[PDB]
Amino acid sequence: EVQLQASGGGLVQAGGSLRLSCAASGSIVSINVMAWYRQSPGKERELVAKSSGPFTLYADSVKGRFTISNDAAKNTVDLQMNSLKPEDTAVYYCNAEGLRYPSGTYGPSAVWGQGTQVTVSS
Amino acid sequence: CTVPLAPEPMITFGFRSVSLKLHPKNPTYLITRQLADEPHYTHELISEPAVRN
Amino acid sequence: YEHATTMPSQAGISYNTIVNRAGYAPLPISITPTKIKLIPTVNLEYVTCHYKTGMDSPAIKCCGSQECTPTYRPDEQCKVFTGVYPFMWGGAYCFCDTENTQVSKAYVMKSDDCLADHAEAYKAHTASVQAFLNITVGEHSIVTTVYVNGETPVNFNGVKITAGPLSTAWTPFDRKIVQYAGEIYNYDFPEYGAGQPGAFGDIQSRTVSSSDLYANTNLVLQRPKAGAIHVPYTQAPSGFEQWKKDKAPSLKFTAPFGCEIYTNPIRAENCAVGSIPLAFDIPDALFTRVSETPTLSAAECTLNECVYSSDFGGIATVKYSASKSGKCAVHVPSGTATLKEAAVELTEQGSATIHFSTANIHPEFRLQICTSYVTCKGDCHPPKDHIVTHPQYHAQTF
Amino acid sequence: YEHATTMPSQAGISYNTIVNRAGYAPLPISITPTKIKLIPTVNLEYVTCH
Repeated sequence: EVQLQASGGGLVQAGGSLRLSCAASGSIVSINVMAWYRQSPGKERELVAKSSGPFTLYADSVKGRFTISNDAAKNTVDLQMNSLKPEDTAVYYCNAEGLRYPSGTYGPSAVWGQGTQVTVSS
Repeated sequence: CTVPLAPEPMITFGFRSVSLKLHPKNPTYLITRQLADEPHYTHELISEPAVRN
Repeated sequence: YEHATTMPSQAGISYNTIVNRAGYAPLPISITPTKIKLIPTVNLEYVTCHYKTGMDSPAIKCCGSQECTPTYRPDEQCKVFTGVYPFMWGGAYCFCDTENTQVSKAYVMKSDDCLADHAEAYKAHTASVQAFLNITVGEHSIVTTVYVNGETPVNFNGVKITAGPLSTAWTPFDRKIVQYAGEIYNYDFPEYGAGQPGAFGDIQSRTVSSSDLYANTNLVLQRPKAGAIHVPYTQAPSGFEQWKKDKAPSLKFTAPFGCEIYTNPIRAENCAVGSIPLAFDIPDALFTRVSETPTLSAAECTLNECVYSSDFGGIATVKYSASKSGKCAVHVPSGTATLKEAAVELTEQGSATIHFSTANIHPEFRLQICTSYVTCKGDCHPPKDHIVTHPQYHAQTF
Repeated sequence: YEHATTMPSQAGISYNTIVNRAGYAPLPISITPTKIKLIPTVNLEYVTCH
């Protein structure tokens, strides 16, 4: 079975710059989509970053500060995260969609990792 | 003097019967007897994992 | 134009045929399967490996008492005993005579060698069949991989070939499979959460790096010997090692039909069972008029040599008289004899030599030459070698 | 102790059972299926766009 492993995060002061990494393991050869989602306390799930091959997409509250890079050969995504504000604290999850198993017994479509906690202090 | 201790044998119960699973680290003597007039004593050497009813 | 054909599933041996339009020259087709693989629907369930008895330092308290703190590690066992009189290199650790307490807590953890040595469990069903074909239709030779299910055609030069599903859904694998070191065995391992000591599956892990494992090693703590700080533990030997010493023979040598197994992904191939049907859809632009191909007159057979062996062992000299020099296909409509070549080059007034295979003591077969028919007949001699190193090229008629 | 029961597939309704041994007091059991998922086993073929 395929899984996503999330690494990074920690406690930092505002204005810092971190990197968040999510890696895919299992029986996979190519990945159509890999994306990032954030979940703050007391609220619902929202999207942050959206990477698939060369194209990229950003939300309204994340433009100009966070950059997403994807490596299909390693099946990893690296979210270079900069210009911290107090509202950015949350638990971040990495999602993969449109998995093309290498025949590769067809199985579940989407996956969800445990995620990593990011906390920022004023 | 020192003497080795065998692992605790696995007991499972059934109607008028007991199944013993044994996994010896070394060859060992298993001896069994019946508490009635006729003992039917059984003495056996076991050196491989086994199940005995 | 729709045409139907059948193929006994077997690699190596080629196949020759001609599609005969009532008013145009026959169009030849040649087929050669290279590899016929059969991949199952296999879903991973768990993994196992050698375990290591995790043992902390003993917790000694001297003239007092202690408590058990559960670390909640898998298959953890904790115990406290009294009346211990420990020793050290520099004399006595304590001065008390009794009331001393020592606590032991033991567990199991995955060995460092899990990455390179570990047995995988697998649930198999729903075999899907794939093939590599080398096909030439109207001197258009191609080598291609094709999905031989009931859909997914492959098109080239307008010709659309569809290989239908197999007539038999037999598979060499059983429902539960065990993989290790590139060898495959059909074994009935116990399912997740039901492992037993002294047998396979005592230690249970969802994945290689799950970091959450279930375990029944039946670990039992024992009273340490007096005058020594240590912790004796007893447990059944490794069921993985017991299975390693048992190791019934491999499926690679036990499977019926002689099916060979390779696992880059799990797959089986090159073993003959059943037949694959082929459906041709030919566009109407590939058909050539008769006058543009050679036509013959007064053609006759002669059988020069006969050996009805496994290999081609019948040589036939055909004497003809042609209006033109040009290649044409030669076909035997029946299964009485199978030819070697797909086409033969043809002179104006020469003679042709044809190699074929038959299993008939007294063959009498009608060959189809470029546009006409001839009836070859004769008797044949047995072979000399009792065993050969290749399969049969022909069928066994009743 | 072996026991068998049936629960009609539906969410939002609690379901009650009792295990009745001869020599012990009956044991009640209450089960609520919060969410039942129907996960197809699915594959990808191709993608399209403008």
